[PDB]
Amino acid sequence: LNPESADLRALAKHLYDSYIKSFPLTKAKARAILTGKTTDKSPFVIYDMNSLMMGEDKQSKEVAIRIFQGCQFRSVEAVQEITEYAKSIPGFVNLDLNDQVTLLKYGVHEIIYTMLASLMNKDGVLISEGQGFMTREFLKSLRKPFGDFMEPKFEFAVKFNALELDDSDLAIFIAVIILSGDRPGLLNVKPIEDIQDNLLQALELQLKLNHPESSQLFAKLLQKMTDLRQIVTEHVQLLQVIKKTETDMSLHPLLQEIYKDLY
Amino acid sequence: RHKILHRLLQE
Ligand SMILES: COc1ccc(Oc2cc(N(C)CCOc3ccc(C[C@@H]4SC(=O)NC4=O)cc3)ncn2)cc1
Repeated sequence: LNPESADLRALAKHLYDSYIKSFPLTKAKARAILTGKTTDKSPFVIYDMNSLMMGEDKQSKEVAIRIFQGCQFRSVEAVQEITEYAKSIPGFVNLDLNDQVTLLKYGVHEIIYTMLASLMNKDGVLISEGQGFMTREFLKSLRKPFGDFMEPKFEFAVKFNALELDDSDLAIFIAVIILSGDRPGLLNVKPIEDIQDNLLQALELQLKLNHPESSQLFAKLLQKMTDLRQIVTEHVQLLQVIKKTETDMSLHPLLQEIYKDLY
Repeated sequence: RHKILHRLLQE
């Protein structure tokens, strides 16, 4: 380790410490729960309408709407965690405030789906800070148009989880996503790109130290960033459909804000 | 626009 490398390690450690502060349920905690290598009670499993209702002891809309709205509420909380984490990224708060807003607006769902993968396996997803586990088959079964809204996320997650990143890798990756110079409408790209270049150097060093076995993990990881955007644009289209067919539904105001003029 | 996001950022 030389001096520029050492600056890269300090950045990596700084981001990891903020990540743990900001995000209550880490991938490490999530993994223990899912394998059962944990000292906690195993989570309550929701595989049908009845288990969902019995689990609600651990409004009265139709179940598909309850579930979709539960997903919204989790994003609302995630946006808050991600915003706090973003503020800890060196140089982020010194950017033009409109640009900070634009980066968050475009970055949050990409981060949400990245981190949701930490909570997933091929059979289901942890919910409510790991107190629950909701089965993938149950989610597929919801009535249209809610029946397939999770499948692109599960599919992304099985591929992404094959990379076996840990929380220290993810902390940096998430920051790289937030500092994307190509977001529509940015006012001053150069200072964002300068920060992203350091973050990317830090990610690459991190991947080489923590995964010396896995050659070109860095390159594989960067290609996932393009897959994430597609998850998001497809999701926007499903929401357009949902808004048209269910006037029962109302979108949380934070989410309206984020989604407005997004793609 | 992005009133909540400003607020969360400026918080
Ligand atoms: C009271 O009993 C219950 C009621 C409901 C319930 O459903 C769930 C499901 C759930 N997941 C499936 C895990 C979280 O998946 C998510 C999926 C999509 C998003 C993106 C959201 S969606 C949108 O359009 N824009 C968004 O930003 C966020 C999270 N998480 C929490 N509750 C379980 C129990």
